[PDB]
Amino acid sequence: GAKRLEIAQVLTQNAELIVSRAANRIFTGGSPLAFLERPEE
Amino acid sequence: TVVSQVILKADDELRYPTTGELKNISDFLKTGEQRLRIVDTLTENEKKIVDRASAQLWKKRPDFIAPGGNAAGQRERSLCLRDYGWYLRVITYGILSGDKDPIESIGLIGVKEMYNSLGVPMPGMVEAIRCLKEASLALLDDEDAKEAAPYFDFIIQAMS
Amino acid sequence: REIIENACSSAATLVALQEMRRSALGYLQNDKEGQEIALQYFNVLISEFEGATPSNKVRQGQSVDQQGLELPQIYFNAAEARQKFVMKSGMSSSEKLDVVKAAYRQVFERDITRAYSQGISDLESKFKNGEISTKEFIRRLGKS
Amino acid sequence: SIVTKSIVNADAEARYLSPGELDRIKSFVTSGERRVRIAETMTGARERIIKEAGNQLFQKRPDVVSPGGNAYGEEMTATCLRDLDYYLRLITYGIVAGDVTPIEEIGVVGVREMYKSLGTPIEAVAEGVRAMKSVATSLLSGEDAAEAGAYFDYLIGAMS
Amino acid sequence: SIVTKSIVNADAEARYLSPGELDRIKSFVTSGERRVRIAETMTGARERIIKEAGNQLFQKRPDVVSPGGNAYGEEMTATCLRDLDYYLRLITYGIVAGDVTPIEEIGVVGVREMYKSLGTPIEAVAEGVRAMKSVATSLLSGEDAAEAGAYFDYLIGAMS
Amino acid sequence: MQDAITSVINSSDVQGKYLDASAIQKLKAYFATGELRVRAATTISANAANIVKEAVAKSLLYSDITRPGGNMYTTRRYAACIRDLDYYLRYATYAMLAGDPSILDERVLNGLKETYNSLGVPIGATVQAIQAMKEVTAGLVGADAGKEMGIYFDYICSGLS
Amino acid sequence: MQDAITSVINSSDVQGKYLDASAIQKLKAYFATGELRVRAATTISANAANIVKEAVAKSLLYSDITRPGGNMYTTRRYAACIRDLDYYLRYATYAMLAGDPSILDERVLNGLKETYNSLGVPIGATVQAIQAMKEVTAGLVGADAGKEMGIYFDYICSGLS
Amino acid sequence: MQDAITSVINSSDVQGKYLDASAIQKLKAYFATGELRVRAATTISANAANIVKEAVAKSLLYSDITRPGGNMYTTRRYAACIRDLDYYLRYATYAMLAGDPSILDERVLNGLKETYNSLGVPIGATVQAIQAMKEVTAGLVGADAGKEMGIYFDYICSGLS
Amino acid sequence: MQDAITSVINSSDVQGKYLDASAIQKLKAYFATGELRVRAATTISANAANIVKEAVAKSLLYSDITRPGGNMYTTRRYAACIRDLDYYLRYATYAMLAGDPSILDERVLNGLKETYNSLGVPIGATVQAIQAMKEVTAGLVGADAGKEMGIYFDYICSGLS
Amino acid sequence: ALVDAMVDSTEYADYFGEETVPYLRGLGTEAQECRNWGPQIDLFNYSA
Amino acid sequence: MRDAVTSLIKNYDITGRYLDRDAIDSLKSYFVTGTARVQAAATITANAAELVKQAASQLFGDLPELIRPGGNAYTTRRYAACLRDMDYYLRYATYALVAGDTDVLDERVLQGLRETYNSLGVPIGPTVVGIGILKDLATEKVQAAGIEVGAYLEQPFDHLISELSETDV
Amino acid sequence: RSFKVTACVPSQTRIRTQRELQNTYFTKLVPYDNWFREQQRIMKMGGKIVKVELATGKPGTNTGL
Ligand SMILES: *[C@H](C)[C@H]1/C(=C/c2[nH]c(/C=C3N=C(/C=C4\NC(=O)C(CC)=C4C)C(C)=C\3CCC(=O)O)c(CCC(=O)O)c2C)NC(=O)[C@@H]1C
Ligand SMILES: *[C@H](C)[C@H]1/C(=C/c2[nH]c(/C=C3N=C(/C=C4\NC(=O)C(CC)=C4C)C(C)=C\3CCC(=O)O)c(CCC(=O)O)c2C)NC(=O)[C@@H]1C
Ligand SMILES: *[C@H](C)[C@H]1/C(=C/c2[nH]c(/C=C3N=C(/C=C4\NC(=O)C(CC)=C4C)C(C)=C\3CCC(=O)O)c(CCC(=O)O)c2C)NC(=O)[C@@H]1C
Ligand SMILES: *[C@H](C)[C@H]1/C(=C/c2[nH]c(/C=C3N=C(/C=C4\NC(=O)C(CC)=C4C)C(C)=C\3CCC(=O)O)c(CCC(=O)O)c2C)NC(=O)[C@@H]1C
Ligand SMILES: CCC1=C(C)/C(=C/C2=NC(=C\c3[nH]c(/C=C4\NC(=O)[C@H](C)[C@H]4CC)c(C)c3CCC(=O)O)/C(CCC(=O)O)=C2C)NC1=O
Ligand SMILES: CCC1=C(C)/C(=C/C2=NC(=C\c3[nH]c(/C=C4\NC(=O)[C@H](C)[C@H]4CC)c(C)c3CCC(=O)O)/C(CCC(=O)O)=C2C)NC1=O
Ligand SMILES: CCC1=C(C)/C(=C/C2=NC(=C\c3[nH]c(/C=C4\NC(=O)[C@H](C)[C@H]4CC)c(C)c3CCC(=O)O)/C(CCC(=O)O)=C2C)NC1=O
Ligand SMILES: CCC1=C(C)/C(=C/C2=NC(=C\c3[nH]c(/C=C4\NC(=O)[C@H](C)[C@H]4CC)c(C)c3CCC(=O)O)/C(CCC(=O)O)=C2C)NC1=O
Ligand SMILES: CCC1=C(C)/C(=C/C2=NC(=C\c3[nH]c(/C=C4\NC(=O)[C@H](C)[C@H]4CC)c(C)c3CCC(=O)O)/C(CCC(=O)O)=C2C)NC1=O
Ligand SMILES: CCC1=C(C)/C(=C/C2=NC(=C\c3[nH]c(/C=C4\NC(=O)[C@H](C)[C@H]4CC)c(C)c3CCC(=O)O)/C(CCC(=O)O)=C2C)NC1=O
Repeated sequence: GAKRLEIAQVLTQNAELIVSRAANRIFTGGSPLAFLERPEE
Repeated sequence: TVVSQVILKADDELRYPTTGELKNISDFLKTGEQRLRIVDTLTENEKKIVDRASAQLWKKRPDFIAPGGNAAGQRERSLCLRDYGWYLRVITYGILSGDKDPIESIGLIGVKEMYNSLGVPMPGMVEAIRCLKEASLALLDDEDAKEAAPYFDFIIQAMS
Repeated sequence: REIIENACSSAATLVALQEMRRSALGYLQNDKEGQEIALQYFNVLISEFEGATPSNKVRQGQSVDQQGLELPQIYFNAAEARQKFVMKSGMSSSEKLDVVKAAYRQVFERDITRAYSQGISDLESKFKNGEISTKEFIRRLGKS
Repeated sequence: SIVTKSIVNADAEARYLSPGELDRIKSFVTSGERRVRIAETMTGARERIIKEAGNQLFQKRPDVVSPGGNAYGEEMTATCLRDLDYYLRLITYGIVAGDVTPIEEIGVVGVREMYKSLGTPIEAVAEGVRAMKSVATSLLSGEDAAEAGAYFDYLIGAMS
Repeated sequence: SIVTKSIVNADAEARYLSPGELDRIKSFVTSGERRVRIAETMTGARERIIKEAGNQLFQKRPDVVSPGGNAYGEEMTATCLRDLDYYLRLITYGIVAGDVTPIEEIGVVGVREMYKSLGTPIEAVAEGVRAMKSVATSLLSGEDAAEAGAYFDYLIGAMS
Repeated sequence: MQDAITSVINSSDVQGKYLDASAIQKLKAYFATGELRVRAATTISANAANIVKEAVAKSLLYSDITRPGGNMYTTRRYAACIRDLDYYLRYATYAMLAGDPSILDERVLNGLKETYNSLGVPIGATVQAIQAMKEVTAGLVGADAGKEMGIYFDYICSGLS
Repeated sequence: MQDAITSVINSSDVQGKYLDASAIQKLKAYFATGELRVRAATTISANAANIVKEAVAKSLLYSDITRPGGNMYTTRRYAACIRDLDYYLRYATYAMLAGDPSILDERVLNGLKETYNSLGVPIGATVQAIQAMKEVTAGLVGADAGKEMGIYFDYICSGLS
Repeated sequence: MQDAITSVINSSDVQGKYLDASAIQKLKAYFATGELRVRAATTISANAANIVKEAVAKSLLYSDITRPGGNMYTTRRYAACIRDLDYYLRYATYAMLAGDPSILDERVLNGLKETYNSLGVPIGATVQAIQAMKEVTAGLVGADAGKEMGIYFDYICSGLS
Repeated sequence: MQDAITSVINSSDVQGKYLDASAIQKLKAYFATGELRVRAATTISANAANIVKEAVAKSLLYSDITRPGGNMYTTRRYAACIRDLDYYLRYATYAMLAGDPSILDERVLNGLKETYNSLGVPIGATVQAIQAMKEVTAGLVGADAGKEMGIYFDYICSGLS
Repeated sequence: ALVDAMVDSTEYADYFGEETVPYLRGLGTEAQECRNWGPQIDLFNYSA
Repeated sequence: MRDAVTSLIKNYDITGRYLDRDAIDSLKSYFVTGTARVQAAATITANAAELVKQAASQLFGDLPELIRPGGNAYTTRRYAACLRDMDYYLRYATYALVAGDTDVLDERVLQGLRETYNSLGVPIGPTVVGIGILKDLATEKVQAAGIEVGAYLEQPFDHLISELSETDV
Repeated sequence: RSFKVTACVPSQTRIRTQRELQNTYFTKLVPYDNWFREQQRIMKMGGKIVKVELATGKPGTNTGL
């Protein structure tokens, strides 16, 4: 579980970048991550 | 048919079939020659139907014929053209029986997941039967179109 | 996938989730140990989206007045399953004993062999033989 | 009714209303005007049926009327015509409903335990309703007396 | 074994084995060489410790070697050391197996009623195995004593 | 359970072909005799305590069997024997309503031949009671439908013997 | 039932002696091959709805058995022959982690010899189905595990003969 | 039923965001205190007879509840009142390992007010019996996880009275 | 509510008849004992703190129902218990004076068996109290009127048990 | 007769069948009715 | 369960009377609409598996306060359970449409439904909107099917609204 | 009185309800009083009774269960 938290502790701060890697291959006309309605603090 | 609905309905209650279903049995058995006007006009007009619906499917949704699809090869398309007349066979079992008991236990119980065992997806094959209904009901006469239309209509609900 | 088949593209989801997987395991190149953990876990996300839906499991009222119902296969798969203790013939004795533990636990609401030190022992011997079935072992317990 | 029995069977399998029971119900409801002008004539002649089958019973079963039998005395044989008044009244509910679930829930399911607890012979009622059938078939026309006479013939099978 | 409990838990659930519980087999076989070395150091050291801890039970229970005791004479005490040495294979059987049930299916299912026959008390045979687990933990290291000793105080609790 | 409608569905489905002319000549024969079979199933159910009485009062009462010594002496044997003869008649009418003896193959003739020799039940007397119950039923329903039960009454007697 | 760990425990128990030097080398062979089997069983997980697909496509499809008159023609009978094939894969990985044929003599084989003849299932296509399942997973999980996977695959088809 | 994992996930999931750094610090504390209490859970499960024998002797023996007129006077009630105390020991292992006392409230504390009042057992004697187990579970475990036991352990006796 | 005259009116009112010669001797048996019951009540009320004193002295005092492990023990529950025994005696004066137990069945026996299980006081001691009250009373009043007072004592004891 | 009329029912043998133990069928294991939603889980408790 | 015929039976059975003139004309009023009842029930089940899919996408596009993580339709564990729990309201509305009255709805679906949803946290609120979207989306396929429509086929549905939803006024 | 029976009872609902299939062709003693309700139950599922043999009971008594 100490290793399993470290996998989440690499993915949680990298999740905002990883959708911009993901959505940029399936979407063309607009820079999509800005269209993401992220949950606010 | 109506008779296997009644015997399997009167066995576990251990009682003879009462008059509420014996009037219902006799009312079906006077309508055979009315139902036999529908069953042969599906029969000898089979091959007129079977590709008029098959051209109707791929002009509506061409992905099963698109490369990477399902019937992109001819050995799958020869299978898929066969399954229309297989479905035209078992629907005509239902119009003869006047009920669901042949159309259940041949080609409907479990098809939602055993197309998923194969490659063919579910809701495109729902569109195949729905275009097969209008390919048959245009050939049927109008006053007996409304009798055979719920038997095609059940296959749309049970597959989707 | 068969929910979003009308609106979204099914082909666009597979290529998006695959490169979501491949770019995520590229971030795990340093640890060398959890990268094969998430490769097992992202492959569940790819392979479960490969298939279509399973059908809805359906209960049926064998009484005519009790209504039949329906349940999604999803909703049964998420909840925990009750441990169904099937007893067949030539199984081993410790695995034979926790069945006749649970048969007392089902009928008498608690393990009255463990808690009250009592229970008819001739009936278990016909049970552990494979002589009577598990339907009969309930019924001869119910008339005791 | 039949409409309850078609729903309740289709509810147990947890499907929609089949093309089978869509046409049992539609054939029932287009015979709905025919059965009420059967069932009115039973209620329109209820004082004649009870008087004629009361005349027809007691000559067939003189052990009942003779003293020491159950219906003996002018208050007790007035109740046996009232005991048959209910069963004629129930049959008109069964003709309207198209089944015998009005007969079953009201006049069948505890009969032999009740008539043993009252002292009457149970099969002597089964002659009387059979004698009640023989004046009811003389009321109606021929094609309707097979329909309404079956509801009488169900009630004989509940008794004996 | 610890495979066998995890196999039949998946079958009684009718569930496939989830990869959150496949680690218990992977962590087993990494320690499977380590667990054999516990049985390796209880192999050559078995031949001393059984004769010692028989005397420690005689100090705790002097009524055993008393005249009128259950082990009186030579051969009543000679098999009682041998009745204790039956259990010493069983704890080493459970180290390599890794779990409870090879001790259970051999020794502890009928132990409450078989010693009830021949008169040796359960509250006498227990603390000789407590005398066993004291000297068996002396030859082990710190990590080896906590793992191998965990099978003992199960059986102490399974006696009492 | 196979109706004569569903029997020629299944014999056409094992070949995978549509309904031919000679298959339809089984249906249109069966659709012709629909009103006859429904008239018979009413009047049996109105007489099903009397068909079971006049069969045993003709063939089995005052015999060896009702006398002390064999198989219907006690009352619990008599209650079990009238339970069978009621159940044979109730299962014969389904094959009259279906037009196929597959009810009798599935629900009656499965364990019955084995359990009668295993109980010491005389087959030769209970093959006669159903044989005695035929001409009661052929008189009670009319001989047009009386020649209809004779296939399915003696399908029991072909199986039970 | 008996694990290959416990089978040497049970055989040494009826030998009555200690875990001797011959008992170590059989137990060390399971523990040296233990990490293969968990690596084998963790990838039947992600392909459990996939190995059943092409094995049906290798030995069962495009044949007489799916034709009318074939035994899995109707889709009720098609659904059971993927259900009864899904259980034969899941129970065979239980033999993989046990390292025995004995999990499968009695969970699986105890009634299959008589049920398939009673239901009219031809055994001669089922043996071709499991042998189709043997070839596909050895090219899926690797050659060394597929050698070990094919052993208990051979116990269930020869056990079905 | 629920878990400390389910308490940190569903608190993040109905917010819809990812894992908070304060939500990590619950789980970073949770996985650290495993081996300090998994080894405690073996020692608790082994000495379950010695705990219950001691704890019924510290608070319940030689009193009016044992003597006639009390509720442990017959041996049928005395055997139950050991296993009714044994389940609270066993369910305290569950809330220790899950890290959350929500296994108790709807599985062991749900009908606990109903069965105890319908038999009329003194609830004030149970809490005195249960709080006697807090002393004996500390010496078998230690002062570090005796604190970790007693949080989940006093959740039983809080809901009783 | 009603007494021996009102009931025999209400027995003869709902028949619709007048007072016949079959109901006047029900009144004449009441009026013959009319002078007997009024002397019976006037020695009850003069001794009513001593009949309740001597009743508990044979059953409840110096037992262990007034022990600290007991129901009676707090003096709130003592003074209720004398008063809950006062209301059994005072209404038993009334029904003897009325000649009919109907006043007992309205107010004393209203819900008294279902209050006592809801409170937890024992019923088996209460029948021991009133049957100790019966033997004190019949010695004080007289063996004639102690017989008719013993009926209305035991009519409460029939309702409690 | 009551245990004979329930264990031999077709409600029994469809679900449990022949060689398995009866298990109580709570929420999630199959679909549950809405008519008796209240006193079914109350019956499934140990305070039943 | 209890037809409009059989409700009129024990409206007349408990008073012990025969079928009078009011019985013969109220029952004929049911039978003249019976052709319009059955053909409306066919076309309701024409695309009934589609009719729940068009309604709930029109529901959740109208109340997003049930998609984003709030009230319980969040995962497909909830959403496919929501489409099933929607589909009972369509399927039982077919039965009472044929049966005349709403007594099939009274003791199959309505009883316990205030107590099932409260035990789960399912809101009763948008369920009324879910039948209210099925209120008019059932009338469209009756209208496009040429069936006349009216109180019959637009009543079963608000008996699932006026008796399920709690009374405010 | 009780007698053993070999019977193979397929379910015809395990395609729908998706349950764990238990493997039939069993042998069990059914008692004499409870058998014909259980025998009719084999006919409702359409299972085929293979062999019925009287285990204990001595067929032909008038008293003695
Ligand atoms: C298409 C390329 C993209 C896409 C679009 C999309 N999805 C929906 C609807 C839903 N999406 C979900 C999503 C999930 N449910 C889950 O359980 C999980 C795992 C945690 C996910 C990601 C659900 C439940 C719905 C239905 C409810 C809803 O309306 O949101 C729509 C709307 C469809 C419609 O109009 O009816 C669209 C357009 N989905 C993808 O996967 C692509 C990224
Ligand atoms: C009757 C005139 C003859 C006769 C009858 C008899 N039968 C039994 C016992 C049984 N009968 C059955 C019958 C059936 N099982 C079925 O599934 C069907 C198809 C619907 C039938 C007809 C069974 C199962 C039994 C055994 C179980 C039971 O308790 O009944 C008896 C009782 C024998 C005894 O010793 O008690 C009798 C007397 N026997 C005769 O003598 C007549 C020839
Ligand atoms: C004496 C013949 C044997 C013996 C006895 C022994 N008993 C105890 C402790 C208790 N004994 C009881 C007894 C009963 N409870 C019941 O419900 C019944 C039936 C009505 C009986 C007989 C109880 C409740 C206890 C616990 C103490 C208490 O009463 O509160 C001990 C002491 C053990 C201890 O731990 O203190 C002993 C020694 N032992 C023998 O050697 C004799 C064979
Ligand atoms: C979806 C549009 C709405 C919604 C649905 C929702 N329902 C459930 C769970 C259940 N619904 C029922 C209802 C019935 N059962 C019946 O038998 C009948 C009569 C025929 C009805 C009306 C039941 C019993 C359940 C419980 C599960 C089961 O079926 O056994 C859920 C699941 C709750 C969860 O999160 O697990 C959901 C999501 N909820 C909404 O928000 C919409 C308004
Ligand atoms: C008796 C009831 C019953 C039927 C009818 C049935 C049909 C059936 N259809 C099949 C395949 C198929 N079915 C389709 C069909 C389609 N793809 C599309 O895009 C269209 C929507 C649809 C066109 C009609 C295709 C393309 C295949 C070949 C897939 C494959 O086998 O690889 C297969 C597997 C291989 C084969 O035999 O061809 C069967 C058994 N099975 C049954 O049990
Ligand atoms: C592992 C499974 C297993 C069990 C349970 C077992 C029990 C066992 N104990 C026995 C004897 C015995 N065992 C004892 C033992 C003792 N007397 C004492 O006071 C001591 C407390 C105690 C042992 C330290 C005695 C005295 C006998 C002889 C009994 C007699 O002959 O009266 C015997 C008969 C002789 C023999 O075959 O050893 C058996 C079978 N043997 C087994 O293989
Ligand atoms: C040892 C237990 C035993 C019983 C209970 C028994 C009853 C019994 N009574 C019978 C006939 C009969 N039993 C009666 C008796 C009566 N009817 C009346 O009205 C009289 C008041 C009443 C006397 C209680 C009559 C009249 C018959 C002939 C019925 C007929 O032939 O229609 C028969 C049919 C003939 C035969 O095969 O024996 C049996 C089996 N037999 C037995 O072996
Ligand atoms: C876990 C161990 C285990 C296994 C393997 C098992 C199998 C099993 N397969 C069965 C049926 C079946 N099996 C098949 C199988 C086939 N039909 C074909 O055409 C092919 C030749 C073949 C597969 C390649 C079919 C069609 C049925 C249904 C028979 C029927 O419904 O009539 C049945 C009868 C009841 C049922 O339908 O489920 C069992 C019990 N049960 C077990 O407990
Ligand atoms: C899993 C959740 C759960 C638990 C734990 C549970 C316990 C439980 N405790 C019970 C009884 C009991 N419990 C006690 C307990 C005690 N007596 C005392 O004086 C002590 C102070 C106290 C022990 C702490 C006694 C005496 C009985 C027996 C009452 C009787 O049966 O008459 C019974 C009564 C049924 C029977 O007679 O077997 C149950 C079901 N039920 C549950 O559903
Ligand atoms: C005539 C109409 C009438 C009735 C029926 C009546 C009944 C009556 N008896 C009561 C209590 C009581 N009843 C008893 C019972 C007894 N005393 C003992 O100690 C013995 C064990 C036992 C009788 C021998 C006790 C102890 C209480 C007080 C209970 C308590 O305060 O907890 C109470 C509860 C009152 C309270 O506790 O506050 C009522 C209402 N009062 C009335 O006016």
